[PDB]
Amino acid sequence: MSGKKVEVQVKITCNGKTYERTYQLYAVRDEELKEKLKKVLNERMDPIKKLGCKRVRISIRVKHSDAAEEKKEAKKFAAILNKVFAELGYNDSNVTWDGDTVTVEGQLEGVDLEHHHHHH
Repeated sequence: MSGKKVEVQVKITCNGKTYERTYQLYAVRDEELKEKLKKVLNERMDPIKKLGCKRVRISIRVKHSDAAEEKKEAKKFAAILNKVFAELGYNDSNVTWDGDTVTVEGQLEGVDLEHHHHHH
């Protein structure tokens, strides 16, 4: 049945206030883990959309199943998170990878309603 378990720590800062929690994601398919990541990301963004934060920074740390596995597993999971980011509306220029941790930055249309529209 189901595959390996990953622990995902999501840390988001808005208005100088940090919301952080570590989650256990146990899935059978890669696709199941992806939608689980989406649910966790939405969960951390739920009170943050109510705040309408002009800009937020999210750092996500992933637990690797073993030490030797880390290099291949980081790249393997990296595809999983990058696909989730692209499925949620985050750009490649908004995602920065550093080892076992990926930091994604973004803005909400709450306080700042002046969305950057393409030049006409």
